[PDB]
Amino acid sequence: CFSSWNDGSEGYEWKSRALSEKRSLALEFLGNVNKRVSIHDAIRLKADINKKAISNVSCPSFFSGIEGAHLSPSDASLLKEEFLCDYDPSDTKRMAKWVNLRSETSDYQSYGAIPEGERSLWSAWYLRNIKAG
Amino acid sequence: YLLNKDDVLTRVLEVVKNFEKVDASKVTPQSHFVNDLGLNSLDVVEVVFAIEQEFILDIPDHDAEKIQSITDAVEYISQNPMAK
Amino acid sequence: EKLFQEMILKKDLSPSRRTYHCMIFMHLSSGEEGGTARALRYLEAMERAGIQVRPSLLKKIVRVNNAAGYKRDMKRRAR
Amino acid sequence: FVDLETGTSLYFRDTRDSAEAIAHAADSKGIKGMDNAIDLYNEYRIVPDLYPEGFQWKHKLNTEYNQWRSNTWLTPDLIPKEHRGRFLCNFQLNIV
Amino acid sequence: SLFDPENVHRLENAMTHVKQVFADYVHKKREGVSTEAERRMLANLTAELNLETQKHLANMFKYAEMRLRQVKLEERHHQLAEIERLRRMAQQRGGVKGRKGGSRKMSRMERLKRVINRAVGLDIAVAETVLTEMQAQEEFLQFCEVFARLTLGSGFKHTGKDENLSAYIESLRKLYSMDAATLSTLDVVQYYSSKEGAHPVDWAKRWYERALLLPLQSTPEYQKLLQIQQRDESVARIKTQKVVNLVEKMFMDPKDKRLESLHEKRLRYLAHMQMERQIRCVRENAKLFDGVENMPEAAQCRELYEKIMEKKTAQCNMTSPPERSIAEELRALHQQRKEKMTMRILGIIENDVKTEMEWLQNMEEAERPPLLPIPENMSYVSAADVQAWRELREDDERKAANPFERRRRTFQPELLGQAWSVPNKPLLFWGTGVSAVQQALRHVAEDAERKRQGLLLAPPYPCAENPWGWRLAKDILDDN
Amino acid sequence: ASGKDNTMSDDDVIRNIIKERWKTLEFGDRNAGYPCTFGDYIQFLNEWFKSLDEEGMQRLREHFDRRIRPLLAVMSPVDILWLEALTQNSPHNKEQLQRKIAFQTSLGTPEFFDMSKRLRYEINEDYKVRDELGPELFALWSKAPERWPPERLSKMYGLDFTLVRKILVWHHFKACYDACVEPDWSLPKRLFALEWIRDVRARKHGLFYGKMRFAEQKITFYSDRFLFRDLVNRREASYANVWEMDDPYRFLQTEQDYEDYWGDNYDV
Amino acid sequence: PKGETFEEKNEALRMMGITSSFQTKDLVPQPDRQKLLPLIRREEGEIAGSLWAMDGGELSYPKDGGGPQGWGVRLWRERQLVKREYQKVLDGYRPVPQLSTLGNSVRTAGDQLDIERSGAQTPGELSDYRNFPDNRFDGGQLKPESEAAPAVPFSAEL
Amino acid sequence: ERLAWLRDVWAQIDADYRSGDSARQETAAQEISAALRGEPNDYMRWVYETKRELRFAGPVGRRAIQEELQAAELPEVLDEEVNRYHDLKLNMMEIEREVKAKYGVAGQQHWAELQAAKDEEYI
Repeated sequence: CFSSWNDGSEGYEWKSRALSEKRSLALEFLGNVNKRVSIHDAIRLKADINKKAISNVSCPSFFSGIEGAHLSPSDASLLKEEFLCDYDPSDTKRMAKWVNLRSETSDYQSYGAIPEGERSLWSAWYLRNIKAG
Repeated sequence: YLLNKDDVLTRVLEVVKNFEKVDASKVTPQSHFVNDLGLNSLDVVEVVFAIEQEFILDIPDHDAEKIQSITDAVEYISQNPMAK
Repeated sequence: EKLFQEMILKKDLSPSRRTYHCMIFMHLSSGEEGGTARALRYLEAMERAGIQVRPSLLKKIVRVNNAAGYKRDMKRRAR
Repeated sequence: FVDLETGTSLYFRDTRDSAEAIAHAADSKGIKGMDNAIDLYNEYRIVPDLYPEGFQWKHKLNTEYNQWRSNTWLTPDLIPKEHRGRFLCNFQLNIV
Repeated sequence: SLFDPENVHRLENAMTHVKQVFADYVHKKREGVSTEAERRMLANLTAELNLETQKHLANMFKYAEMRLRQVKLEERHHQLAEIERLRRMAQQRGGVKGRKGGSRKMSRMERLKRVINRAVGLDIAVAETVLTEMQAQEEFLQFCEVFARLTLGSGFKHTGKDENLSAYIESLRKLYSMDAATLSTLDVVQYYSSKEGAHPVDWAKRWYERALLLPLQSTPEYQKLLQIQQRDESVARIKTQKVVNLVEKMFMDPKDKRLESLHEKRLRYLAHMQMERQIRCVRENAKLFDGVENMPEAAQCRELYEKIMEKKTAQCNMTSPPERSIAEELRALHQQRKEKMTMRILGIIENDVKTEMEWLQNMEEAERPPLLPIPENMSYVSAADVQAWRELREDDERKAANPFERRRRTFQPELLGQAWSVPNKPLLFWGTGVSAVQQALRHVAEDAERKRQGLLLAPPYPCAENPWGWRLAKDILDDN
Repeated sequence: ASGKDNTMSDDDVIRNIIKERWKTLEFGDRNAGYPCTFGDYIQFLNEWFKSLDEEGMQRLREHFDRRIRPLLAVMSPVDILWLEALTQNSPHNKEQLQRKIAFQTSLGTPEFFDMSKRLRYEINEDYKVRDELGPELFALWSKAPERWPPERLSKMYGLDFTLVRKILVWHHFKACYDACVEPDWSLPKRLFALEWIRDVRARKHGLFYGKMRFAEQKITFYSDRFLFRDLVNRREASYANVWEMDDPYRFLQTEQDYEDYWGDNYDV
Repeated sequence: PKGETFEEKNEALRMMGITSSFQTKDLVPQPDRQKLLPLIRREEGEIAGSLWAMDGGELSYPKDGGGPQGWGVRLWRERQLVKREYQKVLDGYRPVPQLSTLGNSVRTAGDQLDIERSGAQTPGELSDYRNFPDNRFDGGQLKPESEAAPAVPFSAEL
Repeated sequence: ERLAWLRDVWAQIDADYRSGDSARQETAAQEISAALRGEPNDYMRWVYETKRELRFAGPVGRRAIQEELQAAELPEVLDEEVNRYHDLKLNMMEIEREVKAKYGVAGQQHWAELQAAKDEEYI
């Protein structure tokens, strides 16, 4: 909820899940030998089926999508921006900082990011992006 | 339709020549397997299985008894029309 | 050589050390017969006119002659 | 398993402490200590620290990942203040 | 207020929670097991994020600098479009006044329209013209989409043979150099920055004309509607007392000889934005409406295939011939903008968790065993293959002779070190194996004397006599 | 799947199915669904290496150097143990290796494994210098050596002087050894003549030797201008490299004198 | 004499009945450009060994017994030299190496799927494939570099 | 050149410290207190991170970063500064305090599991 988004021991039922998924992804990328297999015909087909299976999933929209049919400077700015600017390329990239695209995947997808000194199972390298604020 | 007998003879000449028991010099276009080439009767059954792999058609068991030489072997394959 | 003797004889200009080095290394780098004998004439003209003869010039003369030995051998084998 | 640039000796003297250096390298190696080189003259090696002052980050330490391991006696206050962070060359110790 | 830069540490925690909620929802949606509770949790989180975004709209209008820059750019573009529309309307009104002075009703209508535009604080004529342009562009795109769906049975596939960015730039340069007959890069980028919202149509028109092989500038009516839409759319002491803006003095003049490369890069950026908007809208038309092309009726496909055959026959014939209520609606518009903003947020989070679940499942997809090969007939080289590949074998021998043609042989397989050659004899199965049976007869005679005498082999367990433990495979048919 | 391989030739589908069938090879029981065992593969390797000649062993070592040697130079020995556990395919051996933390943590990273591509490219580049440019250099030197000397080939191809001469010697000796012909021993005496006189010495067993920096204790030619002019005039009147076709070797008018001079008595 | 240039060389080889594989100097292997291979040849030794082998005895390979002359120490020192070169790669002194088959086969299978669907040669192309999802084609194929244009700020007009 | 760039930076801090606004003088006092205590700036960390990102990106991303930051007054930073920043080991105590502040008792359980893995790898 709104109160469960701040820090300080609130929202424990999902904070422990996110800290377990950060741990299980680090142990699977480092300590699981059976993941370093070159891909074959079964992996190329069934992940392509898994590629289409996630794309067939449609998000359930809320009731917000339903509709029916001397001004101030702040009120006229919203009406002028909606009619003259239907597509804004500057605003869709401001959302990319908030959503933080490839949050838990780009830490293992980047080139030369992980040092060899923190390539152990006890190492704490997936918690460097944690900011208390 | 039917393959000519010159090509079927040259096909079956190379099949018998690759057998390990017989020699490549003693095989003639008119020859017998047991008498001339010196083969056991189990190897004569092994001869017709090589013809079943060279020519992909299935030779029946009654027609396999009727072939005992190379002159009837090239004649029987030339009679069969399902060969490609 | 035409511009060199037109500078020396007509315009009475004293050539510098660099343009003497250029006429030395041009005859040294050319594989024709007598280029060394003309580069030594330019060396004599540097010596008797007060132009400085540096040791780097001598080492570069030896190095450029040993490098242009290939061009000399090509022009000798072509005959 | 020597390094030919940093792991060799300057002097001719055989101090005959090679087995002690091999035992100390076996005690100092861990999960990744088998990968790096072995220095038989590491007990006499003095590598000067080139970073006495700089940016001191809060989230990061003052040492680096690829750091040469110190000795049992080697402390950073041996080099004095006027020579600290100045020597670009590693030194080797010889006892008179 | 959440989207301010002060509560970003709360924001990433909220995004993490929404990501966990969507990761449960997509998982229970692809498995089909009680997705109603995940939908209710997502609705509660969407309501909380909608309240946070309703506060954060004002919080980012007051705090965020990029929102203020986008608002200033949108206001400048709207003022430029309103100035162009007002100049065109003033020219039309001056022509109507010079043609006839008795225009009192037209002057009253123009005054009423100006009063309505001043009350609405926007130019209604330019907005209605842009809406008509978007409507005709959408109708043309839907017509071309159903035409490419029914005629050839295909959709939109962006390939490498399409019109690239540089050719699009040169084509726009040739178009506007035929329009104004003398131009520079500065006027082109000024016109493209002044338009700034017009949906371009020429790149998709060329991409459909390369697929249909028919001219589209005169044959449909939507193209002529877009064309007529583009036709009707297109002292000293006082300045000394006027204060000079120091911010304008820090920028160079637009007619400067150091700014040509920046104008070229801006032209490349604007053409890339136009091509990207065309690719996005045609991909949206192929995503929402081309899914019905696979489920289309047989009559609409067959009659259009007959029409495509008739068009091919016509092309062959052409080749033969050649040879109290304002505030309520304002609150409704503000709520619509807020819910559009939070749905644009939720769609990006949905695509984020889609890519995250794809990359997380692609790790687990590696550990599964591969497929089983189907049983094929046995590998056999017949004598017809030997007699057919004889001349190629001789040519491969001649090419293996010389070093310059050694690697240019047509048949070169390779094992570890050796290169395979063309076989000169048929490789058969039934003729071989006559020595192994004799060796097995001698071995089974020796084994029978062994079992009658009671002898053991070399120790099959890895003892000191043989460090590699060499064990014969104990066969059930060879049990004794 | 249609979208990945829309249009490709027959050799492309042959290479693709060959790659996919090379990927799916495992070593288990012959009746359990696997094609062969590990020991059958070891027997195939042993009796395949037994049937090789010297040229076959040479091609085997060249295939080792081109492909397997950079991968062995990059990979850790724990990666070699992991690959051996993948060969033997025993679940007990794999699960006994999987409990060790040092086995799991010390596996190599692909960012370090990408150096094997550049090392493989450099080794295949040296083998392309040898096997591809080699016959062209040999043809250009063997048709007209006075038109294309080794220094001209070394300048116009930019490889090296000694590398070009070693390529020529290796190509002639490789053509002689593969045809069961005794090689022409005079060719290293003809391409490395100064090197044969300078370097090739008889060496005894239990002692170490040195090398003379100069042949004579002399005065330098930089000490006087006249000695310098004499050296420059003598280097003008000298070759840079002398071969069998030049004017000092023009007295060899008969091929019998050619074989007598360049064969077995060149040191005399 | 003629034959120094490549046109005269190719014409002379045409008169000799030889079509040369190297028409110009762009198709020259140029062993002076090598950086890792002379570094390996200087310190440890010849990594090939069987490059110059007449009859099978001029090959330089480590011994079969082991110890300091065996294969393990030689492969360890070669791996240390390649580690020095990779440390030079990480510090920006050397260019980024392309994707190897050994490197691709050890990666996460999702990265292998993205590489085989994108056709990326360098990992920088894979980073451009991931950080710009609107750049690729409809078959997942990577677009060339010239088809992307970044936003030019007005603050460069100061 | 770096001292000239630092003068150009601190001219803005001196302008905000003498402006008269409460927020500008407060942020300028925060910058002065962060500089006097020896604390390094976040801008240098961001510059090092974006320089390493510019180093390890492909040509589209490299052109995008170079076109975004061509007008932004970035200091000329050598690669050795980025290598000095990147190769520093991270502090365990600061990450521990950050995981106890950001997460609550779940952070305590996660740090207990991390110390369990540490003393497991010790054995």
